[PDB]
Amino acid sequence: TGRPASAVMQAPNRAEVWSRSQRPRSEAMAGPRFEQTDFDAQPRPWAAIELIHKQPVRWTHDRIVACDGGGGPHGHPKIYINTDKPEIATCNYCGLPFANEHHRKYLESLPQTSYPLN
Amino acid sequence: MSYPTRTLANLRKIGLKEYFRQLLYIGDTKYGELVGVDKFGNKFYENKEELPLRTRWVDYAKHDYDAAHIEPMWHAWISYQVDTPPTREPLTQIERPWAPKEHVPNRSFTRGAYKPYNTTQPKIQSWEPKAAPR
Amino acid sequence: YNRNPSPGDNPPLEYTDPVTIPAGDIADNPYWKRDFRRNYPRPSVIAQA
Amino acid sequence: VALPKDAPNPRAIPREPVGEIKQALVNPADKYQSKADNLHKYGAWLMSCLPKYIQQFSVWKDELTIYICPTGVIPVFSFLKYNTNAEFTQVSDITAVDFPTREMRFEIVYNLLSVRHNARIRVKTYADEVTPVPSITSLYMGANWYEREVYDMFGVLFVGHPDLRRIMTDYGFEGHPLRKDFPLTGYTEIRYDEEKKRIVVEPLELTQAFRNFEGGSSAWDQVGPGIDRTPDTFKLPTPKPE
Amino acid sequence: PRNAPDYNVPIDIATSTFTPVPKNVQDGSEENVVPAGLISGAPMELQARTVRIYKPAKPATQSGEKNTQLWRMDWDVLGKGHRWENPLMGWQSSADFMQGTHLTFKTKEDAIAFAEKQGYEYFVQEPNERHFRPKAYANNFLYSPGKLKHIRTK
Amino acid sequence: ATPAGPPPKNFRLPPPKNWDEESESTIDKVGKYFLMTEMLRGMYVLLEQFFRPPYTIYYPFEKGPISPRFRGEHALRRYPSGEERCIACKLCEAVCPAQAITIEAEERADGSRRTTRYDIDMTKCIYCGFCQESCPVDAIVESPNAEYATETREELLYNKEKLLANGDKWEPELAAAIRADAPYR
Amino acid sequence: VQPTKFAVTVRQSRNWADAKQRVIAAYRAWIRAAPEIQTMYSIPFPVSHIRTRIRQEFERHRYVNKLNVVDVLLQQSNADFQETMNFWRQQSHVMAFFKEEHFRGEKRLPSNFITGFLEGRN
Amino acid sequence: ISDIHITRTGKPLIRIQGGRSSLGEHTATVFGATGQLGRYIVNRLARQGCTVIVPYREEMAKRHLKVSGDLGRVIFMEFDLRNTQSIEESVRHSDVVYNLIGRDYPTKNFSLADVHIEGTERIVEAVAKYDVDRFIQVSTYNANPDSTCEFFRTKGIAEKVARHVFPETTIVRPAPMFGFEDRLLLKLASVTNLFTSNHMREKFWPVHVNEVGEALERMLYDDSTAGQTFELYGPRQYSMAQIAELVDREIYKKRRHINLPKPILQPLAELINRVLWWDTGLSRDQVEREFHDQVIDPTAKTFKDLGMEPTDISKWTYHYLLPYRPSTYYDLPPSTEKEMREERKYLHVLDDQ
Amino acid sequence: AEPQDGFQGTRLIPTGADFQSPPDPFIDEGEDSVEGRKVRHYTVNFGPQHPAAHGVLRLILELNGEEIVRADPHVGLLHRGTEKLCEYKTYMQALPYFDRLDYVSMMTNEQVFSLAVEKLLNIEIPPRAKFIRTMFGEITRILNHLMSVLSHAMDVGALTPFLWGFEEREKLMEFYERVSGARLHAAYVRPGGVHQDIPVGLLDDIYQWATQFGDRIDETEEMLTDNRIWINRLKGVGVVSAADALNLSFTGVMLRGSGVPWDVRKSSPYDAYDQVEFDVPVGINGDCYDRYLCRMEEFRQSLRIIHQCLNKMPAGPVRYEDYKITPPPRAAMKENMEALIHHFLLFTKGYAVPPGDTYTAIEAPKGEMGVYVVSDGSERPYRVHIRAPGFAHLSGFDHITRGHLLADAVAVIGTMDLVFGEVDR
Ligand SMILES: NC(=O)C1=CN([C@@H]2O[C@H](COP(=O)(O)OP(=O)(O)OC[C@H]3O[C@@H](n4cnc5c(N)ncnc54)[C@H](OP(=O)(O)O)[C@@H]3O)[C@@H](O)[C@H]2O)C=CC1
Ligand code: SF4
Ligand code: SF4
Ligand SMILES: [Zn+2]
Repeated sequence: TGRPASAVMQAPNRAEVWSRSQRPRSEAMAGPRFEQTDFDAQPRPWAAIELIHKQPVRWTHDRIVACDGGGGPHGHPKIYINTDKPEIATCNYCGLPFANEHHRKYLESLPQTSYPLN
Repeated sequence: MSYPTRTLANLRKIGLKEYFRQLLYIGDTKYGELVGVDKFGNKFYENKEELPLRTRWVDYAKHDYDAAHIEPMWHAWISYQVDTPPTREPLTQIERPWAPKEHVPNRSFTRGAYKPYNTTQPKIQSWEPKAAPR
Repeated sequence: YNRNPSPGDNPPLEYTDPVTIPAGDIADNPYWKRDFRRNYPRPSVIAQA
Repeated sequence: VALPKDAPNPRAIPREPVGEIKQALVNPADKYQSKADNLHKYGAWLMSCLPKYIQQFSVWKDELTIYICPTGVIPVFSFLKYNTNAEFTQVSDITAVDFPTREMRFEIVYNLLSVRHNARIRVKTYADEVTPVPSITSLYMGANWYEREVYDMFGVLFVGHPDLRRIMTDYGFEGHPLRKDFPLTGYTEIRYDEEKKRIVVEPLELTQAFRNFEGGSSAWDQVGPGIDRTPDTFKLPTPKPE
Repeated sequence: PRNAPDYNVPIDIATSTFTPVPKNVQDGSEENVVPAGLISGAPMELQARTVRIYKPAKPATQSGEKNTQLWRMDWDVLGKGHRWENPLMGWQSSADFMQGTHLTFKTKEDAIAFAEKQGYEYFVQEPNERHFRPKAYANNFLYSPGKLKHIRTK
Repeated sequence: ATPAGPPPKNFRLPPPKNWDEESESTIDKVGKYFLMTEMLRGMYVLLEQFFRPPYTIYYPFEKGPISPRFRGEHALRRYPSGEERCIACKLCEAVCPAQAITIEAEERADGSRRTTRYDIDMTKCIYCGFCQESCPVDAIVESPNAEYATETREELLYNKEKLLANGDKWEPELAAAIRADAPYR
Repeated sequence: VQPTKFAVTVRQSRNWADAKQRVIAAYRAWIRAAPEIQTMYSIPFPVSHIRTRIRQEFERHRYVNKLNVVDVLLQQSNADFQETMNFWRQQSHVMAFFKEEHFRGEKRLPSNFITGFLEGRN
Repeated sequence: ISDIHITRTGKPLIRIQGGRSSLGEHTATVFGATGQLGRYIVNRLARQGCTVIVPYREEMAKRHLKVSGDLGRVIFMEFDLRNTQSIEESVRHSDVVYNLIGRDYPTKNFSLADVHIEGTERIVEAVAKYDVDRFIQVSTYNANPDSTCEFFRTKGIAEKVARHVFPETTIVRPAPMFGFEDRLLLKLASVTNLFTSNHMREKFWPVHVNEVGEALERMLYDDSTAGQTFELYGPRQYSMAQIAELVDREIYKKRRHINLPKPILQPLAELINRVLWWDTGLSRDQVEREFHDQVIDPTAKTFKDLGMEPTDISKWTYHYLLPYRPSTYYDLPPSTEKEMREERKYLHVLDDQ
Repeated sequence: AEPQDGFQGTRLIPTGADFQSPPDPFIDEGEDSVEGRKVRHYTVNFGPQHPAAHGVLRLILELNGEEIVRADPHVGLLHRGTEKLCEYKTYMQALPYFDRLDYVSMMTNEQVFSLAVEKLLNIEIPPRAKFIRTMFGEITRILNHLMSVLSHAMDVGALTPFLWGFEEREKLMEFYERVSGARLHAAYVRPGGVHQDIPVGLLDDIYQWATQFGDRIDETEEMLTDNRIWINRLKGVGVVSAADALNLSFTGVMLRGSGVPWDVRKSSPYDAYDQVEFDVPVGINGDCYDRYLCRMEEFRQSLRIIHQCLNKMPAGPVRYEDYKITPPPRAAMKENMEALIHHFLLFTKGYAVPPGDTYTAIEAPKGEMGVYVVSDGSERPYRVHIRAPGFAHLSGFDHITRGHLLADAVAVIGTMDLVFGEVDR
């Protein structure tokens, strides 16, 4: 029921679904109920998965890093992240990337990373 | 309920054209200082010598004025939920590239009305029949 | 004077969440001494016998 | 605005600082032990005065419960109404509780008030699907609607009740909704049908089924057995050593 | 006629397309049993459906045994009408008015007595019990006269 | 009726007074009757109110007061980076007194714990704030908005798209309301 | 009587002879009222069709051999009778009692095994 | 009759039979559902959990249709019969399309040919473009393209157009229908005077509108009704006079018809239709229609084929006209001697009040 | 040996009829003749479609000309199955169900359920919570009496006081919205205390409203108390004697109007009512006029209590300090392991309540409100039964109205403080 890009794109900043059980917008907004409708007027929030991966890697020398979202009481419960593996460590609440400085040369060697590194 | 001295004074401060226009939408003779303008073009005013809860008011940009036309942060200000107008509100300055750029009014009774739908895939998948050849 | 300032402009840092020191101490409050829920009275039942 | 001369800004008065707040730990059950003996004595005296019908009594905090057989409902409530030391002349509430594990599944609960003595009492009897209870409408006019509610929600008959009919459910409603075996959304539902030009009853069909999170109940008991608070005047003596 | 389904039972207003055909409806003449299902107001369907009477097993994910203490009475899910996907929201619709109902009993004779009285068909699942075996910490360190056969790691 | 013990002092009323014993003169008695003095006094009260300021505000040009705690239209919020705050704990779905929330979740493509379905049936919701109280990350909140009456009931079945768009539009209010009341939460 | 029009005080039956009189008395009042019931709720059926339903309702409980259960059924009959003869019921309530006026029919269960199986459990 | 329906084009419909929340699987468009008969087909589909597309012209007119279905089941579409985009936006998702669009009088905007012939032709062409499975076209009794009567004539060509564009068209020929909100029973029972230029001598076999609506539903379920034609009529023939006898027999009022002669009434009927802005029940082609007599085609499927037995109109007059019989105390027949005697057991005035 | 003993009907159970004693006759004070002619009564339905005094009320009256013969209220038009739903909720989840019973007296409704659950929890709530709940209790009593007295006045024709007093309602509804985020259904009083503390400028704003509320009461009394039309509409109407009021289950003003000095706040003190001073208005003639005067004086005693609560408000926590019952502060929940677990469990499982049962009553604005809760030891209540004063009062409508004029029925419907969410639940 949708020709325009608002009716096909999963989000303005991402064409594709980001979970296996996610219904593609093209099939979700199809059928009789979407016939005489403005599609740009429909709610289409930006995909959070694309936005969090623009966040640069917060480098640290310490092995363990605390993350609470940065709002103090306005964030998430404080958790502690281990950066000892040679990879980008990510907060399981807010998705923020963290990496140890010991792994900077190997991470810079990597062809493509999950996070910009800069 | 304006009273003579109030209405006569506001008339002098605003002029008869403005007076009659104000009488065409709000039905009162109000005058105050311009606090600011929102994204949709609504103008917001304050006067602390008015009656309680009448010290803040909006002049709507659109003839068919609707209460949902008010920009979010201004909605808090006019409803006395905050005292700092959005013109001085730091939380209005955080850059959110995902934030809606044009104002979002209520879209009911139009063809932009929100249509709900299932956001998930079917729970069960049937076999795709493959007749084996003889 | 009335609702001035608006409650939405009350400075958040001023208000302090209070803690009573027996219940909220870090030193001398074992939970079992103030566990009045688990010390609930059983009903006292008397039959004809 | 024109302010009142003697009404200054009440927010502008500074408040004295508050420091280390200290609140003692209170067991709220302790304050009732002062009357624990008296409540047992009153229950015991009632049992002695009406031994033919009073099976047991219980005292929890300041609440005295009296447990009776259904046949004694009229004699027991007559005594609680008219006795000079029991002037429970108001029925606060009559209701029922369902216990399917019991043969007499219905527990009938009466709460009484004595304004003269500033006291309350609870009387419990039991009933079944086919075993009625005496109506107390001849002793208390207020009891009339409470018994209709028990009959409506639980299906309990009150013999001697005038005009025992439904009070809460729709006319022609089938079932007693406060039974544990009666399901939450019931059996049927209504709608307006445009062919019949009237409302029609149909089998119940929910667009979203009720989700029962009862299975999230803690796998560990969280309350424990509690504390015994029987007074000494109602505990048996013990043999001395040697 | 020896568990034959009575295709001529009278219906009531709650009889739907998902109601099973009963075998035995109460008439008030059963010996020694109160016919609650005849007077309860409950639909004919509950005398056509089977309940399960069992002690819930301890979850494999926890050691607490609180929910294994009591006897549970539960209705079996039918072939049709228990759940389906609502086309609008994807919610899960039901035609089974007993789906979210369970009863708790102190003993299974109580559960059986209630089920016989209402006229439910029932099936009693007895609880599997643990087989006792004494355990000793010192068995972690028994002397092995022969090849070790297993290397323990505390 | 009276409490046990001796009758309260002076509980018994004195005997009724006859017409003869009334301590009020005939002229006053006749005058009030024929002149309707207390009715005239009540009318005079209305004139006093006739010249007092009215309490009326001119809605929708003016609005009544609301607090940072006000419970209105639901919204889903983000972090400053734009990542969803919601991690599919299901605390709001469990506490909901009306069963208005339905949630489904799996691992996202990046392995993050996120929702795939987040619906709120606004025709089931009792606007109690329990979800907002139960949320450990401030993901579900009630906005101050109350002016969203709809033409059809289907427009009140909010899915995740509708709720995340609401959070994007209302975020500066949502942060201001959280900023003012978080010390008390 | 005294509380409202058709109010019957709840009493137990003394014996089976007492119970039978009440059951016949209850049936007699029901089938007598059938002409009034038709015109009072504008039922689109003849009094013959209504009176048959009365007998079947009494025949579902013909085999009851327990006195306490009879007292329960008698109390239900009086309650239904009062709320019918008083215009407390609405046409929707009485019409729902006639199983023919459901848009899926009156034979709401499968005739035999194979019709229910071919349609999908009825 | 089962959990599986396979449509003309093969779609399997796994259906959960039930009520409002159930899954009927069919998507239907019903043109002209805002009239007398459209409420019985829309109601039957929606309450089985089928999706019904309702194209409408006046918003306030279609408001009652939404109550039939669950949320998301009754869908409204703004439409004009001369807006092709609107017709085929209402049809491209449907597996069955009902055409109930008709009008007994011409209007300033629509001739009988414009609404029937051109109306069907745009709809039927939309049906074939999107390969709708079943296109049920509703028509009239006496539908014949060689008739002088434009009503019957324009119902004739539209049959031929529909069957040409879409050979599997199912044509339904209902006789004048009675029932709730009909124009037979209430028209006789309500208007003080009728201008009938034939002494109410036209005969026909009235059929309940409920049964026509039920029949329309039954054709959806059997694929054997495609390419067929259905004359749908009641058991016994009546005439407008004999039915008026029943009406008068039930409301205790005497019918009065002026009965102006045909050469004078017919031009007047034209004038009234061109100056009054509503259905006056009177027009030129309607005066001509009253001389015609319903002739039933013998080579057309009946209710028999659908497993139905129409009821006679005299069974329904009392039900549908009961709220129109006076019930004032002034109008009861005289008191019996039994009644005269019992009055003397009561005081008939309160003397203390 | 029941109920098989009833299978063949032995030993009928004794009724109240089997205990009717003949009165002592010594001291017991109690042809076509037109006197034998019967009088036919006409039975009129009032409501809910045809306008009534207020609410979902189908009142079926048998009349003799202008006089009431039998009064038969049909209720259940607002029966929503609240008591059954509470068995599928946690104690937290059942609390909002109490806002919607007497839905102009929300905080005292939730107060009675909190006190009953606190009693089975065996916890003593902090002193500040006690004073906040008592303070909001009397604010809610004024809100209720403003609705009750003035809408009762509007029913008998007095339009103006209803307009004046509902601006007072608007001012006090702001206090409800400032503490919670709701005008009506605050869900503010919970077992353990109150949801959150009051904002730091509320007490002074309540105080400012308090300095002007006495004048609002007085101006209401200027239109009604001495008005001869008001007196002639209320005096001698809806009389119930002190003895019958007790036997009919009448509580609150319906009981105190008949001369019985009884207030639950005095007889069984709860929260902070033992720490405050107030008087109990009591009538002597048991009529609508006495009950109107008691309610007007209750306005002044409520304001008198509120002023004492403003000055006696202590510092400290507003929620019982055990995170096994009350939710931890959000900063604690995001900071330490123990608090986060207790937050998770309280919002998914709920707190477990020790097994037992209790009947707990308060002096609600409409009279004695009680709740009977049975706990099975789990996190869901086994049984919640609500004792609504309006249920007992409306059950007495026939007793107080039989033999009286149809033109007085609106007076006694209004003299009972009747909200049908209370009556039907
Ligand atoms: N009723 C009878 O006894 C008989 C009827 N028929 C046929 O039966 C079918 C249904 O009959 P019935 O329901 O009683 O008829 P109605 O007159 O009650 O309804 C006819 C429908 O056609 C629609 N319609 C008419 N003209 C137009 C137009 N120009 N453009 C768009 N829509 C239009 C109307 O919509 P709107 O409401 O907006 O005008 C209405 O929904 C019709 O095809 C009719 O000709 C034939 C023989 C007998
Ligand atoms: S909104 Fe909050 S409470 Fe609900 S699932 Fe998301 S994170 Fe958990
Ligand atoms: S506000 Fe209350 S009812 Fe509404 S979704 Fe949140 S928890 Fe559920
Ligand atoms: Zn983080």
